[PDB]
Amino acid sequence: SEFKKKLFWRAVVAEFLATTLFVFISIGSALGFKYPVGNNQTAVQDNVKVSLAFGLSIATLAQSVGHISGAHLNPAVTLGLLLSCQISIFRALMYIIAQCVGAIVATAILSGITSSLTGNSLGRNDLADGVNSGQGLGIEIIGTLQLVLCVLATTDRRRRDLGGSAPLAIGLSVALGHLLAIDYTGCGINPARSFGSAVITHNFSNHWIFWVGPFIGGALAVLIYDFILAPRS
Amino acid sequence: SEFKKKLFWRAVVAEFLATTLFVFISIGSALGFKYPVGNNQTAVQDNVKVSLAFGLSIATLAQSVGHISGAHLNPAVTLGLLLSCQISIFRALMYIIAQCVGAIVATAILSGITSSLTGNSLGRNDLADGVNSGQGLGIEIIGTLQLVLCVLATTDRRRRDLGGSAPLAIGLSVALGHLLAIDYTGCGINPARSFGSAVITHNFSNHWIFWVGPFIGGALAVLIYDFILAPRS
Amino acid sequence: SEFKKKLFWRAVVAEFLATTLFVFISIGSALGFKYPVGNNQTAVQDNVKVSLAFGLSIATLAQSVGHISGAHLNPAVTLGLLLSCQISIFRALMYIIAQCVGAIVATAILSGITSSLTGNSLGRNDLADGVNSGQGLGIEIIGTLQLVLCVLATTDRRRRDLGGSAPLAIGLSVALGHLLAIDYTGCGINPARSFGSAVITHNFSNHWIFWVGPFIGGALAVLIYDFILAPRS
Amino acid sequence: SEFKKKLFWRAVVAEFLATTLFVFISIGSALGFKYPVGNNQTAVQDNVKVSLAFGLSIATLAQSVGHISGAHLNPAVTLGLLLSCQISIFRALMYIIAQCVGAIVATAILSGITSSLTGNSLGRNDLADGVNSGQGLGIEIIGTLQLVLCVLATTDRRRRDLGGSAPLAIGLSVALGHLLAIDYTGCGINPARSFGSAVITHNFSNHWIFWVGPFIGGALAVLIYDFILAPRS
Repeated sequence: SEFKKKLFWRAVVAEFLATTLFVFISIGSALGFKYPVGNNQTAVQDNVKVSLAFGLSIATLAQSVGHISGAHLNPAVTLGLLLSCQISIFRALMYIIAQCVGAIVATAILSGITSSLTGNSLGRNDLADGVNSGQGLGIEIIGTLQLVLCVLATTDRRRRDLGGSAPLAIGLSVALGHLLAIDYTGCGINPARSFGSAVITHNFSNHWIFWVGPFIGGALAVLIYDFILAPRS
Repeated sequence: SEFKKKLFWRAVVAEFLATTLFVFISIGSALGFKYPVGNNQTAVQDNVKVSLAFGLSIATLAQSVGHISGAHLNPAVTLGLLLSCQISIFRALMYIIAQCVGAIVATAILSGITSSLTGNSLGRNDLADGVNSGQGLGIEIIGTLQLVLCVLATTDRRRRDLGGSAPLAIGLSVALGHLLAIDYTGCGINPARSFGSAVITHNFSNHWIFWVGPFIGGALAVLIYDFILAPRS
Repeated sequence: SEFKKKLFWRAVVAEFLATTLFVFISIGSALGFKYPVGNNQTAVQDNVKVSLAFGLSIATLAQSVGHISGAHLNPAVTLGLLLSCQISIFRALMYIIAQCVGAIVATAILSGITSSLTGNSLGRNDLADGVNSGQGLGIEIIGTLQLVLCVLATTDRRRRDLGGSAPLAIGLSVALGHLLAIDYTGCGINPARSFGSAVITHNFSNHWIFWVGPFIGGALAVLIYDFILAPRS
Repeated sequence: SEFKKKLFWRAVVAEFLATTLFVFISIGSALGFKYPVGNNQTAVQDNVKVSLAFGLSIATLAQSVGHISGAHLNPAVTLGLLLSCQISIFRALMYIIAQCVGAIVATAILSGITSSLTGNSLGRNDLADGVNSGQGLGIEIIGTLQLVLCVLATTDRRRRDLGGSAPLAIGLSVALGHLLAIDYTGCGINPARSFGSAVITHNFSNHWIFWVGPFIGGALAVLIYDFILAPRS
């Protein structure tokens, strides 16, 4: 085909342009505690605020480019479908890689508008005071797992029983991760979102855990659904 | 049948694997007040945070294994359908019993990642300072009742007027219980969730009320709908 | 008909039983600031908490008894459809009157479980420090108006363009009133909910405004939709 | 046509009457921090409260007059469809202009009921302490962009894959803007809402940015979707 070949590229575009808006609006809104409405006197973050803002941002982009890429926006999600043999071997590489770019470009646009922040966070997920060093995977490896469990089930197509909005579904499962790992890291349930969070801002401390699991956990879900709960005939 | 007999087991599996994710992510996210983002200096919980996180967690698992078990995840729910003669006499026993295991296994995975908590709660619903001792059923016996009222109505099948997401429906009715008994217990609207909350952590103080009602209240709802509001021809 | 005549009563029942659960769970959860989780040292209410809890409670009951009554639960709503000539002249009286009973019975069940409250509110909407005396209608007469605007539009039936959950729609429009008049009264967007709030608890100070508008405002909406925006051919 | 010509006017009416309710209820509920529930001793605003209240208010009005105008309610939205050649060249002028009136009339009704406010805000979006002067467009020009990205995608009609509520979709994308620019301005993602916010209250300081972008950003989205992601055959 000399058309489908070109319909592939438009998806990888609809993957970059979507993730940048996702990162920008979400990670940007996360920096609302240090940024007041009165003076310099610092505030305290709302767990719910950054849960919905990140969650709803997915359900918004999901309804916006689903029909074009599959609105993965997350390399953990991308790995889920790849292991379920849904997507193409190379499509996984084209989405993941261009997805990381979106997080770099948004951080780059935000870097100009921020500045006023007392510590200059510019989007960062850090193993908080008390949270297990390295073992912070203990949450995430069975944390990000719920989202790829949703994504895989919300797409059965064998299934005649679905209803409502599929994005609002999956996007609410993004507010689940954000409602969970809020006090833990600053919630980094998306490897590309966490990677492009500190690459030009610079701080690669514990970044290897915000990549490896996800990934394994999201792939564990494939076995839970595609091999245990809803395996193909 | 030598297939349906095996399709029963997969449901009891889809009941365990679902409840553990439910308990883990929810009960784990509940321990966000004592766990800060700055130092050791304690914070104050958000009622809304743990309402959605518990609620949305059901609507997430509900869209994820509904088609397999009926995504009960709650022994109060299980008793509702059993009294409506929907489920099997023994299916109730297989779901309830394996459901309690999920809450034990999640607590077990969480027990390693927690530790830093100043009081070491590890998921607990306690009759708070002011809340009626034993008479704390007064809320719950007409509290958990709303959820089994939703579940029974959202499944009529006689009904041609339903729309939207059935999980988001029922899952929002889980955020109703959590938006109600938040200051009261720490919201224990699910007997299996409350049981497996303290069995290895150890504290069986008032645990008999987080079992008996539910149950009766959820069964009262059967009479409200299946005998008063929408009884069968 | 010697069946439809009996199907009328079941609606008036499905109106009482629904409003009591509505009042109980909602008004009960509203008393979460004075009731702590630590000691006696008082807390500060969350505007969002009581908005969703009241809102979602409607969308829950709405999906639960819609098919039976029309899940009015509000005399402001009841007046909207009556003026649109949807419901019966006497059905309005049977719903409104039995609806007020629900609010009395729930307050009665709550009265036993409360007690610990420092001021003993037991569900009350008071013209707060700063809020216009009597002129507090200024909000509500164009406040409750949005909900009857939703209810009337979400029921066109001439309309082929509707989607999603009709309750979640209307129930979210109940969280709109609650997200608006939260600092104002303690949000009393339902005349029966506000009436049965203080009848045995006793405090009829400004209760005439939590009856007259609603009512007029809800009826103004009929003219906005059924005579201005979507009038019948 | 001597009927369609009259069906145009009813839309411009359904645009004014909708925006006034939108502005009133939303902008009115925004003034909930300065207005307490105890005495004069000031409170601190909830980011989430004003996000949903503004967002849900759109999804409420959207389900209420969609079928009549297209429930634009926002001149940024109006410009999106106009550039996509959806609406009429003059319909854009009739909606935008009458939309600004709604924001003036609501402020006028609110002006009587407010008064008690310590600073007398009456709906205002100000470049907060730290937020970039003039460069505050840096957020908004790629901020309001998400909403017109939703609106354009939620209306493809070429698209067979949509589900759930289209308002709740778009209305949640209004809570995205409000969850983002909350600490920044006081969120002014709608040019007409921000214009009619200070015209009789008087304060036109930085009002030119709460008009120009939006606009350009919303039109950039047209190029993102109608020329890059989902362009017409």
